[PDB]
Amino acid sequence: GSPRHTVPQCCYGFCIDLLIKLARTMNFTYEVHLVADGKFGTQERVNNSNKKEWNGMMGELLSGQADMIVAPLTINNERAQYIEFSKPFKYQGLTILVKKSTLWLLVGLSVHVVAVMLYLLDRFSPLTLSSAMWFSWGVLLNSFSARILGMVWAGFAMIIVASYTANLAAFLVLDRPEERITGINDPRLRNPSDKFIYATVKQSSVDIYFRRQVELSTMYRHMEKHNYESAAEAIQAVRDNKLHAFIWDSAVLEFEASQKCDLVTTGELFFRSGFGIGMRKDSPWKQNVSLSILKSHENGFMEDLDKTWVRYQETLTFENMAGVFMLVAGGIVAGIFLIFIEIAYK
Amino acid sequence: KSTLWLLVGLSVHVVAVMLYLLDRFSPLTLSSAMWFSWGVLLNSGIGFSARILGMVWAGFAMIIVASYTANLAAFLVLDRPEERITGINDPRLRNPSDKFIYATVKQSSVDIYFRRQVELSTMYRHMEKHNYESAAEAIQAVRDNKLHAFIWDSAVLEFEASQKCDLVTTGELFFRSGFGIGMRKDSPWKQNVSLSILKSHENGFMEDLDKTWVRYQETLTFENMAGVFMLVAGGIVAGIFLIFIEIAYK
Amino acid sequence: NGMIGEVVYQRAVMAVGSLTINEERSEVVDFSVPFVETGISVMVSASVWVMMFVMLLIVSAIAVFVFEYFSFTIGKAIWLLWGLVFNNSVPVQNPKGTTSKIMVSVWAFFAVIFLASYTANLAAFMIQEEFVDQVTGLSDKKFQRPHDYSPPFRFGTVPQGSTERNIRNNYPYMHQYMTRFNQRGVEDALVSLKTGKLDAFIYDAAVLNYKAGRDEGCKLVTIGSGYIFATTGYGIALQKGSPWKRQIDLALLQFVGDGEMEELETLWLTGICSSQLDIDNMAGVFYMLAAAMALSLITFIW
Amino acid sequence: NGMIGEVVYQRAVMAVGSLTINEERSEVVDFSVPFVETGISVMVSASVWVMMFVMLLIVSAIAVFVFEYFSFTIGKAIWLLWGLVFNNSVPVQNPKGTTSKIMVSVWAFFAVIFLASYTANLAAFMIQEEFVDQVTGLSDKKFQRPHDYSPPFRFGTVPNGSTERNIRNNYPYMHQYMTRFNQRGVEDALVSLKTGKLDAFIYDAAVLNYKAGRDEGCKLVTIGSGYIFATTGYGIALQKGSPWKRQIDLALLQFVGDGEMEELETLWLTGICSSQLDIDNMAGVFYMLAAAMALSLITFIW
Ligand SMILES: *[C@@H]1O[C@H](CO)[C@@H](O)[C@H](O)[C@H]1NC(C)=O
Ligand SMILES: *[C@@H]1O[C@H](CO)[C@@H](O)[C@H](O)[C@H]1NC(C)=O
Ligand SMILES: *[C@@H]1O[C@H](CO)[C@@H](O)[C@H](O)[C@H]1NC(C)=O
Ligand SMILES: *[C@@H]1O[C@H](CO)[C@@H](O)[C@H](O)[C@H]1NC(C)=O
Ligand SMILES: *[C@@H]1O[C@H](CO)[C@@H](O)[C@H](O)[C@H]1NC(C)=O
Repeated sequence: GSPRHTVPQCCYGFCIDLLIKLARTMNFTYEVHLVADGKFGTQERVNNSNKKEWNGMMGELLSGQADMIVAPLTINNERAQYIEFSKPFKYQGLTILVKKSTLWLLVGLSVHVVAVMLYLLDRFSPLTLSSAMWFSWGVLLNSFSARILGMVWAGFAMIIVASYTANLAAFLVLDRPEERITGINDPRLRNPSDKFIYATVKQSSVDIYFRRQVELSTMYRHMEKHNYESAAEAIQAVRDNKLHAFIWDSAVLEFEASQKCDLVTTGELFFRSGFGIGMRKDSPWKQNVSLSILKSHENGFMEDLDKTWVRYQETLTFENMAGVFMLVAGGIVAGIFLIFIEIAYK
Repeated sequence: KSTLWLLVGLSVHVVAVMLYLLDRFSPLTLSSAMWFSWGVLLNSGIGFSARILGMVWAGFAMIIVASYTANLAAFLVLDRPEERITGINDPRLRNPSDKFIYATVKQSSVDIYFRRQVELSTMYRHMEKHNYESAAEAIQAVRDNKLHAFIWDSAVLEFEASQKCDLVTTGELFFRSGFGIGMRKDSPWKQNVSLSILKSHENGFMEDLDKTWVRYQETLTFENMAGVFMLVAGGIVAGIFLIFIEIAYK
Repeated sequence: NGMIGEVVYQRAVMAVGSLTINEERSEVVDFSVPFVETGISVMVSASVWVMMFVMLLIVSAIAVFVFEYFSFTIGKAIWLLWGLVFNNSVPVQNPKGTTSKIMVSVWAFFAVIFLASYTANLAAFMIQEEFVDQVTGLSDKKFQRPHDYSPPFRFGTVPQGSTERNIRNNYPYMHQYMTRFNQRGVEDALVSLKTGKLDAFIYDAAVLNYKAGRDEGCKLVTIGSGYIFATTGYGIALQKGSPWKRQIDLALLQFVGDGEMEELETLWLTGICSSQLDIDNMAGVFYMLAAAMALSLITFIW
Repeated sequence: NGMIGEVVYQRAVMAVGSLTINEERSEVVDFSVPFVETGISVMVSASVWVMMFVMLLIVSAIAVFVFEYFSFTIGKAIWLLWGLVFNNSVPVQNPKGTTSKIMVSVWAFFAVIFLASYTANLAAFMIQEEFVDQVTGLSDKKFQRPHDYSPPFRFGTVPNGSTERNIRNNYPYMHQYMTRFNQRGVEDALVSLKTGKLDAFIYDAAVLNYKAGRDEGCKLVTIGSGYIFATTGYGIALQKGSPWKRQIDLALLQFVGDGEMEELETLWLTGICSSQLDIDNMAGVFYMLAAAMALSLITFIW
């Protein structure tokens, strides 16, 4: 994305203020900079000489270009196998980001038949015609021999509106499409397809964590299709539903849910680990940093930084009666037209 | 395998009298207008701003009765008495209690199967104080609710479920094994009959044996409102007794 | 052919892979103890009325007693009775007796609790969703003539397998009906069940059970749970007179006795798992309106 | 003394058992990496009415217009209309105009579907399981003083513990108030919370989570899951300068990223766990009817 553009800029935030804090703790200076290319770093062969290397922040750390990684690095096994880690300052896991009549008209034709047959039943065996018509108006919605079948139809009308109340409460209350995934334990994602598009950040710790486990191998052959550079591109791709799910940490997705109310996490939570500080080998800057982080944990300064960024956040009945509402608003014109008919007839 | 309604009743007994007083103050009248208020909080039953208060009271009628439709949906529809165990993965049997009476035949295959599995040691502590000798004694004891669970093969339990409705099994199925023929040592009858057993499996003779014994098995709304039904059937005598009191007045 | 020929011609020592067991295979080679329940499988896609009648007679008799007490409350008050059940706002009668007002208040509270309990009844009936299978078993009326029902449908198997041989042991005519309905692949038959190219399919139990577990959307539904089926079991194929038979049998039956086989079944097998339709209630509506016009035709004689 | 006294003074090699991590321990020992998130914890036991009112005025205006076509129900049509919204059917009036009858029938259909949607709204409100937290963090004003609020309550800790040292290094006045409210046993505080001899309790997170996950009835629920809290971890304590640190840490981090740690969490932790009440809505009912009779007493001035 950059032909040649490398500038100084203003950087701030959570780990920046943590860096200012332990810079206040013991006295030292520093040089804050960023990575050349936006990767955490994975153990990967370069395809000349058949040799493993690291890239990203770890590739700049081991090459001497960097000496301390104050950044959200995910502690796992293999990254601890080469360098030393302090105790983690943030504890979280992993989760998934997603984006979160006809027969009545037949009964109306039936009562159009019923009103005619009841008036003919009253006509055969002994303003009255309009009286029985207005009786049919009062019966078909429910706002002596024919009145027996009329009250039978009133029982029909109550049992029909009872079934209508029951299945509307069904359709919008009880049953529900499974919008949730139930986490990593979804059997449909075990053998996925083009309808479940989900992946991870390219060369992140999620890649190694899903490359290790043998019961998650098939998804690893699917999530290698859409590996993304930044998490912002993942938010952008799920934002237009080009994806269908995303695998990322807890507090970052909770902050994005506080940003955007449609970006919603899911129920499950696995891989309980912690963001710590990426450090070098045996160095005199090892015990001091862990003691200072633990001193920041024992007081509420971690909770103060939560108040800065982590804790910091940012029916009505018009759904199926919207068309009914428009029909009620439009029927006033038909009633005025019937007033025109009643004027023009006399 | 009530009180709030009484408070609403005393409330409307206040409401009808004070609304009739307010309608007299804002111009057999008393009993007829009280019966009109009876028709207000109920259906019609009988043939100026105080009526506005009355129609406001009409709204409260719905927020009674729809609420009466609401709470029974919390009382019988969604809730359920926890009478299921859902198989071996219940921590109630993993961490037992004094009333969780589960056992089997003493010195059966279930006992060795739970004695080998050391993670099932805890249930092995229970049944040694609780096991029986025959499964029919276990059926008789669980009919009198002296048992509370019974680890057993599925055929006998599903057959007794077809016998009696209260005998209810569960869903999980562990140690999926086979019932076969116990044989002696090296003998040709280990071979011949085995093919004969397979000769029974290839045709529908096992299906016919299932039809003889295995496959062949053997709303109303009166849960707790039957007392209200008895109240409706019995209040007629007291009502007509009050009508005889009204005769004694007239 | 395949594995059995490699065992008989002894270029294969044993066939540990998944293998059905029937009579002629048990004749030509020797098997192990079973380890999984794998048969075959088929894949497809009163008094209340009496007591309310009694209470209606009670209310009518008390209405007669109201008319004898203290103006058409003789027998037409039932038009008030079964009209105030439903709250239709239709004018019926203005009662002039205190007995009538108290009895109609009791009946109104009874109708309120009856409609509330009927909403609860509709909720409990809506939660109870039907799950039926039209084909009962291998002796189906569909399995004798598909044109006896109005669509003549089709159902297939895998070719040249032990399932076809067991069908030919059961019925050669079933094989004659199935001969024009053969196909090639397992997932080919799966997609044919998806896009309507095939209606039912017959194979072994656990394979179609797992394919129903991985069915995207619980769409294709099995029939039964292993009741009307062949009920055989997978084993381990060994040569006749091989010394490894008893050791493999004891090792397998040791592997059953710790739940490790159940753990492998948990790992590799996952058999998981609303609109306006009241056709039973509408059929009752049509039957009661037919009874209503029949009663009107009875009353037309006067 | 204790675990630290046995580790530092070289009568043991490592501390495998459950133990917190704080500053002076990290001075005297060198901990491993943590493996379970175990901080600290505290255990205890709008637009419908306006537009519907405007449509009500529209219906009343059309009733006035039907009177202009054609008895005294000019302003009394509202007492018909909003009285028949709820369908309790107060006897009001029988309309004469045909367009008025069609309008009343359409509005009655709207009222029937409105009450059906209101029953569905009550069912959807009945779906949700709401939780309450009378104390929402360690920085509560209730914890500042039991005289600040009207019931003087109590809160328990454990003696000679790391939680007491964290309180003494973070909140000395809270340690002064905890000095009044000390006790000894964990199960003693459990029985005091069940019977009611204790109100609050302050300890680590996962221990109280496991005590809540195995109790019958599940009265004791925490406050969140460790969000306004210390948020540290349990690990393994070793001697300063032991060569086992790297190997133990690599073995633990291998045990994390395979689900085997999750399997042990399944093995040793349990993840289990109303009536008719509307008295808030009832108090709203009584207060709105008192406001309505107050409005009637205001209108009585003429
Ligand atoms: C700060 O730096 C000065 C000069 O190097 C040094 O004397 C002092 O000890 C430092 N403060 C601490 C305690 O780190
Ligand atoms: C592998 O080697 C080729 C040689 O042309 C080169 O493209 C690159 O170093 C490697 N592949 C990639 C990442 O394109
Ligand atoms: C913190 O830093 C100083 C720097 O010399 C060093 O002595 C030690 O690592 C830490 N403090 C102590 C324990 O002196
Ligand atoms: C079955 O028993 C008969 C008894 O004569 C014997 O001939 C045969 O060996 C047995 N089965 C076979 C076919 O091996
Ligand atoms: C705490 O330590 C002191 C040391 O003397 C001891 O007396 C006291 O009983 C201890 N309390 C408990 C129960 O931890």
